Amino acid sequence: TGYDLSNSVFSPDGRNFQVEYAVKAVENGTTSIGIKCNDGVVFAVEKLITSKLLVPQKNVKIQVVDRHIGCVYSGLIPDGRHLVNRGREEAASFKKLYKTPIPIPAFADRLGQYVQAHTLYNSVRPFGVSTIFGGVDKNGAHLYMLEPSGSYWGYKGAATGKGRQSAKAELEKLVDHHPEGLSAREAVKQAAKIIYLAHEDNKEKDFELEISWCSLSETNGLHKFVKGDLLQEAIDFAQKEIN
Amino acid sequence: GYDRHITIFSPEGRLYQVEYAFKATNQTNINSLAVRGKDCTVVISQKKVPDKLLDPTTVSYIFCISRTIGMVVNGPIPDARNAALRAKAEAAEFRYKYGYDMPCDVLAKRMANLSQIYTQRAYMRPLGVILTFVSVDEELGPSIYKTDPAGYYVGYKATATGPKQQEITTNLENHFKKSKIDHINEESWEKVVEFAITHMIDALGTEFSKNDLEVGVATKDKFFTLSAENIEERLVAIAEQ
Amino acid sequence: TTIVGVKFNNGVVIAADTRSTQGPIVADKNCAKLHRISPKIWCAGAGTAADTEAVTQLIGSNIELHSLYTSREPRVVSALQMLKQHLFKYQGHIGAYLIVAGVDPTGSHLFSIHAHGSTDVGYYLSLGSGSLAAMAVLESHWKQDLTKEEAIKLASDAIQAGIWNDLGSGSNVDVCVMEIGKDAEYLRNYLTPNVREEKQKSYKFPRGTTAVLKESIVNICDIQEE
Amino acid sequence: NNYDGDTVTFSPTGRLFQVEYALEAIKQGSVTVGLRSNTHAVLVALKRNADELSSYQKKIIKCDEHMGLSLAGLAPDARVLSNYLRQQCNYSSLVFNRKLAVERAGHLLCDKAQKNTQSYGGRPYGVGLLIIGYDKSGAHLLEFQPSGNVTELYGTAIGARSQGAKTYLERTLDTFIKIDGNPDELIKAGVEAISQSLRDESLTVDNLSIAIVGKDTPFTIYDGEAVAKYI
Amino acid sequence: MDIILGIRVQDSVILASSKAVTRGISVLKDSDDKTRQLSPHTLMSFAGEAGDTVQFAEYIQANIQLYSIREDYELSPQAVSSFVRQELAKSIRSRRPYQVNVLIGGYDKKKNKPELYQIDYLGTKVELPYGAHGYSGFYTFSLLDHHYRPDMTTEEGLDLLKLCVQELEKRMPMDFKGVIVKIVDKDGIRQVDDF
Amino acid sequence: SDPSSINGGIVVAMTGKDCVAIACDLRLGSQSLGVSNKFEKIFHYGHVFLGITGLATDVTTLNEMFRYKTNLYKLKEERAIEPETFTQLVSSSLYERRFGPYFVGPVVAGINSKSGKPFIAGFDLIGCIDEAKDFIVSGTASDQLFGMCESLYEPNLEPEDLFETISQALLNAADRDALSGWGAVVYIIKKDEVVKRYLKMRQD
Amino acid sequence: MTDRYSFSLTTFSPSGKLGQIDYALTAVKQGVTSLGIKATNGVVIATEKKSSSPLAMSETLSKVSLLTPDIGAVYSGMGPDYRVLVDKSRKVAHTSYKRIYGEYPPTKLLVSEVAKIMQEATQSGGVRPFGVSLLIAGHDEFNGFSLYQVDPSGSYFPWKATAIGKGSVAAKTFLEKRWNDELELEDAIHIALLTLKESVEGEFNGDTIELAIIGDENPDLLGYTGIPTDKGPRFRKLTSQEINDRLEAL
Amino acid sequence: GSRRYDSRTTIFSPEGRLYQVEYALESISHAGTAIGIMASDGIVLAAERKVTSTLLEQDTSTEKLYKLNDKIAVAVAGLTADAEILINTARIHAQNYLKTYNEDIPVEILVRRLSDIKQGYTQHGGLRPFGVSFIYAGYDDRYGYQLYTSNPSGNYTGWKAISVGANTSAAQTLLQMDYKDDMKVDDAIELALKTLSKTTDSSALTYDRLEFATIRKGANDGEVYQKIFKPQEIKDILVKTGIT
Amino acid sequence: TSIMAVTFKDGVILGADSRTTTGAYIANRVTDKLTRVHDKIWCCRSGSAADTQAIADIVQYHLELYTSQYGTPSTETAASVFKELCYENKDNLTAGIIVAGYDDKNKGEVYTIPLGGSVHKLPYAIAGSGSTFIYGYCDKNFRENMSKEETVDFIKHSLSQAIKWDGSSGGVIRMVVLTAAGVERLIFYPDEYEQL
Repeated sequence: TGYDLSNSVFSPDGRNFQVEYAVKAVENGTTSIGIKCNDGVVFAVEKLITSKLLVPQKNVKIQVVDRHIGCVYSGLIPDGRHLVNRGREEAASFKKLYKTPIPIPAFADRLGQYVQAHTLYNSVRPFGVSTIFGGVDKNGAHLYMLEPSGSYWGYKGAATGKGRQSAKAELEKLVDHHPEGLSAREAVKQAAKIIYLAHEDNKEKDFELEISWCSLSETNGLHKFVKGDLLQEAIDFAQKEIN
Repeated sequence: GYDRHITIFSPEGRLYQVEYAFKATNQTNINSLAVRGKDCTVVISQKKVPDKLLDPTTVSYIFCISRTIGMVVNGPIPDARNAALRAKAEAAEFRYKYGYDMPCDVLAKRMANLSQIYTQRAYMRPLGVILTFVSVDEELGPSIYKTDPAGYYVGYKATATGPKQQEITTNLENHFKKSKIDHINEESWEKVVEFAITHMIDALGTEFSKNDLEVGVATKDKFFTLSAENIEERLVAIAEQ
Repeated sequence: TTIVGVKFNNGVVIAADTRSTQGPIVADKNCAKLHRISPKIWCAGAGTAADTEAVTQLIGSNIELHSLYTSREPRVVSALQMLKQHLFKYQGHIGAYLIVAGVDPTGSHLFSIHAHGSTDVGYYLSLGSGSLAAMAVLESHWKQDLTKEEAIKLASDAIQAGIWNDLGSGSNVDVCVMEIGKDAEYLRNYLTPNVREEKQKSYKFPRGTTAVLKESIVNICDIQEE
Repeated sequence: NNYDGDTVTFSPTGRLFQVEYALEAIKQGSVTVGLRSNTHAVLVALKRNADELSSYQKKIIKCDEHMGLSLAGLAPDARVLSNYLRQQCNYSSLVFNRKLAVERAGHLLCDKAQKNTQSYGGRPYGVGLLIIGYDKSGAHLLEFQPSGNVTELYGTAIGARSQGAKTYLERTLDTFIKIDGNPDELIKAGVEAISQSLRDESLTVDNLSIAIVGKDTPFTIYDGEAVAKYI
Repeated sequence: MDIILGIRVQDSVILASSKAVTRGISVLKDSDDKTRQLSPHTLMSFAGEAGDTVQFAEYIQANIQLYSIREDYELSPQAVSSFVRQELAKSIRSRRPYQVNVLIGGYDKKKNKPELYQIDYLGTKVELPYGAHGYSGFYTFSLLDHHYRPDMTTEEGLDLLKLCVQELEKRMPMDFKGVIVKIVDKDGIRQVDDF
Repeated sequence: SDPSSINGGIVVAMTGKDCVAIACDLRLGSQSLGVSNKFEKIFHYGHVFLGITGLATDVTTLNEMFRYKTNLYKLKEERAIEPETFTQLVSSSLYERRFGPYFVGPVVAGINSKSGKPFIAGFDLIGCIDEAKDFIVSGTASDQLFGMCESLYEPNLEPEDLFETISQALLNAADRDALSGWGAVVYIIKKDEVVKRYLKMRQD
Repeated sequence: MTDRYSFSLTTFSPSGKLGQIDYALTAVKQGVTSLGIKATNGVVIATEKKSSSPLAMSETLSKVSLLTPDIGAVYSGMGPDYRVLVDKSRKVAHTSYKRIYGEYPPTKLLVSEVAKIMQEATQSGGVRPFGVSLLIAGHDEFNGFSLYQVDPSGSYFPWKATAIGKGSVAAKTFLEKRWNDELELEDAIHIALLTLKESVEGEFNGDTIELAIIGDENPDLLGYTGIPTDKGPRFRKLTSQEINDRLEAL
Repeated sequence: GSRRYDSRTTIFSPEGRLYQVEYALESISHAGTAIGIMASDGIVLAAERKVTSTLLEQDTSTEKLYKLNDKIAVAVAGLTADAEILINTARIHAQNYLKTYNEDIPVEILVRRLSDIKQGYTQHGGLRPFGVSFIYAGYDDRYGYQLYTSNPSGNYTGWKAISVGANTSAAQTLLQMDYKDDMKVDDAIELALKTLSKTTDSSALTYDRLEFATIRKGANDGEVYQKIFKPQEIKDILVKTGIT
Repeated sequence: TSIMAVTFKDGVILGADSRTTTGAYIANRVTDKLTRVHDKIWCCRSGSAADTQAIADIVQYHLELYTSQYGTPSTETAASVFKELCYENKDNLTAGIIVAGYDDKNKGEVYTIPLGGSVHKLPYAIAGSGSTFIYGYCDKNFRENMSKEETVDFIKHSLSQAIKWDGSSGGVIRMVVLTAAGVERLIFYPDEYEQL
């Protein structure tokens, strides 16, 4: 071959080998999921504890964009933190030019075009993350997942990272049992349970759970971190299911 | 031999990087059709949601480029999003410089020239998509213009794109040697949606649910896509007959 | 300077006077003001003579290009919209005042366009220095459903009123009739109002009146073999 | 290999050799160890010198009146990232009249390292930093990696044979974090912590470098004869 | 302002320029030459705005001399005039103009003919049998019309030139404190020591 | 100051029967003081004649400007440029500097070779084409020539009669003007040859 | 980013050939045949419109183009590379020669500007030479009718008649026998149809052959009749109906 | 990124030679021969056309002899497309010199500028140099008649007669044999064709395969007359010398 | 120029004159002032005709783009575009624009942008050189939630006065009705309102 040495060189198969290697950098990262609630969205992330030296609950790997979009990524934390940082400028210049918070289906295209640009030219690396973002706007809830191709779609539920084979199946159970809609309070309990089960591949090192959610009825359309009594009530539901 | 890694004339005269781009397109196993009516253009396209988690409505391949040029794309979906964003910008820019609505001809010829620039410069890969613009022009009536990753474009009485195109192509050839016109005659545009679907069922050998099609109709004054109920209405009217 | 445009049922006619002046001196007694953007879009210019001649050519080029690139008759609304953009980018220093009339598939049109960029649609516009004398004549006899004949007679009458009542106007009347689906008819020097009467007594000098010092021959050729 | 030419290339498994090589450059450098409680933060640093006549190289950079870092590895690259933090600490103090929070300084470095390994014709930075500082929300200690990752820790080491001191600090975690109000004892816990990594080169009074910043203490550096108290 | 006179006799050009320089209400210095030798057979005198003169004289003198080194061929005095006219024409459209008037006196060794040129600050070149700028052309042009002949020798022209300055001494309302005279001819460039 | 009356001058051009004539005065002033009488306003490229009046320095710049463009033209197409074309070229070159114009008023005269039709054209500062079948005038006394020429002119003069008319037109207007005089030059252009005559006129 | 595509892709090879340009000419020999004949009172240029499917309409597609009102073109080789050249040429006739002289360029001058676009495509950095050869017919008043061929190296020559494409060898030898200097416009057209019938295997009728002349003047396309100083196009493209008429009179 | 595809054309080879320069010369020995013979009162330029057919238009043609201004012509050997860019900056530079001094540019200066432009293309920029060699045949008042050649190196030198293109060894051997310094334009005409009959690849030399040009002091006044012979005058000069 | 826009129960109605004066002479006496900048978001121009037309072109271009990427613009949005050009270039362009628009969610809405560049949501608005003369008449007579038949008569009375007192207005009055049903143009000749 040799069609892999550099980026954006087609092979005879059509594959773009550099982008295919990028998907392997995502599969190495930690696990994250998103549930599309009946009226909002819930985000959950597995933050591996590498040492006892790490301070607890100060390395939060869930980032907010504007004041109604939660982003959480797996893969290489730097690549993502630069994708998010750039997303914040696109959203702030939308609210500057039309004076209305940016719709979530629009914010999805602007991030895609910026990723996608990094497989046209042959002198910048593809991005090594998969991002699961969304939130609430005038239409309601949206959940998106973004790959290093530039391919994104809507999802009832999404999952990426090492433990994604486990979680796609578990998510699917919760969409067959509730066509009515898994309600926002119920989904914080279920999120923690899914992360605790998908953590059985990584059961070498202890981990820390962090949930956040954006919900129309609960926080009035803002983005907040589930915390205190409500995060503790979920962690207890999750320990009860695995034992 | 660096001629299979950038676009320079091979020792043979070919552009291997471009010949490769065509085989990258046909890979989604989506089969697209576009036939002309008397006063409309119908395009029907297969939709294939793979897993029950993906939301059905957000998956799509028909884009609304302006108010009268819809564009159905065949290829990988990031390149389509790239080709779509750029086409929308030109249909706006046109109306701003010249004060009328970009005819279909003109848009298809603009993308063609934009495609060429990428096979001439050494620092961009060609796009991996086949674009099919459909409209009811103001001057020339119903139109279809299909464009390629070489730069080539040409007019069409009816077209089909995808892996299994050979079945549909030869089915359309048979119908226009029978009727001896260039366009499906039937007057209303619902009869032409019926006609499109019936030739898809025959060609591919398989019937359709309402979740497997996404349909787009161009009449003068608007381009629109049909909802899952308006598709269900056509499907039941074909089963009656 | 006086320019009228009169629409009518089947097309549009645009008529002008032929007198061009530079100050209180009459520079030219025939220089036509009717220019040709493209074969069915005519226009005429008042104001600075070098702005209307140059800015019709800078739009002529771009509209002929655009015409081959779409493969289409180039619409009137195209030139109107492209002229407007050029004149606004110079903040109205370019003192060009045009009546742009013409036909295309969509139908007849007729616009006026002011130095800054404001445009007007109308059924009969006049522009120029003696444009006021013309405007009156129109407001009197214009009705709907003018035939091709009446409109020409109307338009040329308005230009006449400018000639008898304005100083800057003079000389001859030019017309140009554009109908729908036919070639524009340019009627150069449609009406002679006044001819120069013959000189009372011819003036012509004998030869050898002029006093001369030298004579030489100027070379205007490539030197040749000997 | 083949893929280690540029940093534009992912390898066939996903790794970025040019970024793992830059990591190597920190294992050549000298050990330095950083720990902190709730009241004060401390850097103990092994200064390295060349032959006898050489003087020791400064491993501790003062960034502001409330923030500084130590380097381990390429001394030219440290002076390029500390120059960039200096401008940021002024840019905050002039425009918002606001002592720059340590949590933010970390995320700015994160973003600057990322743009520098994506560009064709850049080079990864080959240096590690322990950034200590005292702001409105208390004391912090950051570890900066050339990958980009900024991690907040109670203690950590980086350099050669760091593993000895990294272990020592996770056993003693409960004791040196409760040393609140006594700057003198937190320095003594850190001197011990660096003696696990030392194999040869006993401490000297010209060999050791200590920085301490805290609630009641602007950022100060002890060199030379000022570290006779802590050996 | 300041007087510059140029008279072209049968075999030389004579250039005569005033000593005096008036900065402030004082006459500051009154010996300062107002002329730069361009090349061994072309002399250029100049007068005009303060300080602009020196800058626009050394500038020209640098390009002419970069051209003599490059080809080893002294540019004709016909050329050198059209090169000074080229610069002055560019300066009038620039942000700030150069108000400098020049008389270029030169002996063309190609045809064994002397030539005098006048370029004023707008940038108009004209070949002249004698010229001036400022208000000097107002007192002398009417005296040179009467006495000048084309067949005069250098000894005769200097006696005409002694008369021209004596005309300026009576009617001018400004000190200039006599002139320095320089002759350009086939033998080179010499300075007439006396008045 | 008037950017045109610093130097003055007048140019007049006439058609006849298969011939043209272009003529002018030779003065060059700096307002009151007269400087030179050798200054010519009329230049020729190929067989086309161009008179240029106005600010003296832009006469010299615009003569060396047009000699440049036509030399390049003559090397590509391999024939002198025709008068009909050359008139578009003058116009486009001027308008190119619309803002801060060259202060001039060029006049073209020549005979088009292919057809034999004599041809004259006029201009103003910015650059509009004055097309005439009679005579073109230009300069500071352009008011006086317009009235002078119109009385004398008879369409169709033979080359040696045309030479009398355009003399009386130019001589009278110069001695009724305070910026013209000191001789005059008159070119008579016919297809075969060009004949240049210097005039003896008054030195007041 | 630091795009480093400044170095040209074409380099001189150790054998004294310009590698990329040689290959370009292979792809020009694979294009479809086209030919032009220059007569006493016109030129004709013609080609076969290859219709890739029966669904396709090669009416909307064109292989003959208007450049000015008196200069047509036809081509051999890559479709795209042709279309973008015709648009540079239409533009550069206007911006750089029509505004600033008031006249459409003479034929041999436009070709010089088109030969300058080829040159820049093979000299400058990061580009590959064009994959086409043009024939450029045209008329201007001082040189008469003229026909020109342009290459993808940049060189142009004036031809009395010529062919390029697949059957160029068999076409050029059939033109030398049938050509002479007396040819009128009518006879040269009939020699053009015979020569194309050799090299075309498939359909050969008016719907599939494109044929266009630079010939006598037209005052019917003028479009603004009533002005003697204009004369209107000299280029006129023969329609589908006209072409079947010269096949009855074969 | 694009580090791989660089040809790095401009670096020396281990021997001290520029590769791209050595090749361009080899390329130039394929172009048709051009010959210049300078005599006391003029210059001859004769070049052998390349490409010929009974179907090629020849009369209007011009492929190797270009005029620069009034008193200077060149002959091209090499890529005719490449050269056409170097001929256009020569003209521009000439008239720009006439615009600034009011003199016809000296032959030495118009040569020195086209060599700097050639040199500057091997110095930097990574572009392949032009494949052209010129015979500058020109006349000024300073030195009279001059000949110059330049090569894709840039280096240029003056000659009393010189050849570029094919068989420069064979053509230069004949020219040294027959040249003399009292020559006149009509003897040199005869020698230039006599060299081209012997080096020709043709089976026979013929008028339709020649481009011929003289620059003679001859012609009225002192002015110099440049004359690119018509195709018809060459048939006459070719019977006059009796080669046909 | 004398324009106004008035919300009511079923949507919004815009009213305008049609005289355009340059000095004392009337240049064009039938000038459409009510211009479409999307399918249900109209606007009215007043001030320097050259300057408003420029701002309306660039708005009509921004919004056509915005519809093909993000879906239907609200009326709020179209207001903020107008605002952004007026305020960045306030040094030269002298534009006073009322933007009236109708959604199906929020029925009628009116924004006014005076010469500075300052959006203001109002239940009616007035602008132009003849507005001053009807400030009193409008304030007493306005009532929220009029009937479509009652509003038309309330705008017809106002502008009848704004024509009678100001010399810079006159001619035919146009009205554009924005409702759920669509767009309906109305016209009132001078003999239908001067008799009143």
